[PDB]
Amino acid sequence: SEFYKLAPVDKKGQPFPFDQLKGKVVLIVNVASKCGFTPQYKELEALYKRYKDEGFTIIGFPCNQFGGVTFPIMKKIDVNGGNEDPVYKFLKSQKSGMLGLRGIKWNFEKFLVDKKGKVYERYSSLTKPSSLSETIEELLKEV
Repeated sequence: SEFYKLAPVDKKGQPFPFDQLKGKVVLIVNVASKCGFTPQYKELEALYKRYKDEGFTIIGFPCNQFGGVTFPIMKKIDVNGGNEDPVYKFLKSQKSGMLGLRGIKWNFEKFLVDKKGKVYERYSSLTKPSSLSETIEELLKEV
């Protein structure tokens, strides 16, 4: 899949190749570059702690376009516009509404990815990470 070809820059400025994500369920979340969103990070961390050893991870992308965790955090990117990161170009090509805006609307929009690397679904910023647990569980059980 094109998903495993992706290699965004990580927080330390080093390549983070998505091929290491093979056989894993992945939650991709754009994260707030500014402070004041503690409840959101707590819920994500809880999801990660709960499921990480089932073959699950969360890749958090800092972004400043909408103005304390242990899962992978990447270098700050644009999720929208002419400088949109290739990861977000790919994600939106797999999951966007048929009409209207394809772009990310606000902080903490979420994409859930297959164990085979196929994007399962895109969720809005308002849907709480905990609400995705059951969907994560059925993807983890994939044959």
